[PDB]
Amino acid sequence: STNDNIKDLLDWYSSGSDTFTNSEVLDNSLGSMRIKNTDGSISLIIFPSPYYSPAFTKGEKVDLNTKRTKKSQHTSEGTYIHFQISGVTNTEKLPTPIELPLKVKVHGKDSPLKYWPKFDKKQLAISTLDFEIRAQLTQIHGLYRSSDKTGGYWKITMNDGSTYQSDLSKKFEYNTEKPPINIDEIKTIEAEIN
Repeated sequence: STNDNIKDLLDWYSSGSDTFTNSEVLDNSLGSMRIKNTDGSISLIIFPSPYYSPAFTKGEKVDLNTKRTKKSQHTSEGTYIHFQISGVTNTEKLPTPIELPLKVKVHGKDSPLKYWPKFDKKQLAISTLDFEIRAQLTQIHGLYRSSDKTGGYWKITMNDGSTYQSDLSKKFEYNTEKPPINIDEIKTIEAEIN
C-alpha cells in the first residue's frame, strides 16, 4: 500500500517517452518552443527553468527526447499537436553509441540491470536521463510498485567532478533544471532504492 504521490510517480515513469529526430524550430518564445517534426506533427514544448532556456532560432534543427503532459490533438486546421515538457537538444551524434555506466542498489544489495540501452547522441537533457534511469528502476527493479521501494536517489558524477543528483521520492525538478550535458563525459551513474 503506497501513498498517492508514489502512485503519481508510478504512472509518470512507466508511460514511456516521445522521440523525434531532426525536427525544426518554428518559434521560440520564453518558457516554450513550437517545433515541426519530420512526420508533420507540431510539438509545443514548455521550459519552466531559468537555467535551461533554449535559445535556438527559427529553422534550426533539434532532437526531442521528451514526455507528454497530455493527450495530443487533431486541430481544425488539420495539424497534429503534441504537448510536451523539456527534452530538446542539438542533433549532434556520437561516433559509436555508448552504454551508460549505471550501477543500481536496492536496499544495499546490488541489483543487476536488464534492457539498459546504448545512447549515440552527444548531448542529453538532465530530465531525459532522469526518466531513462527511473524507467529502468520502475520496470526492472520495482520502484514505486510497493511501500518498500519508494525512495532513494540517482547521482551522476562527471569526469570533472561535477555531480547531478535527484531524489527518487519526488517528481523531477523541471523548474530548476540545468542545461543538457555531454553524455560522453559522464564518469559514473549511481542509484539507490530504500
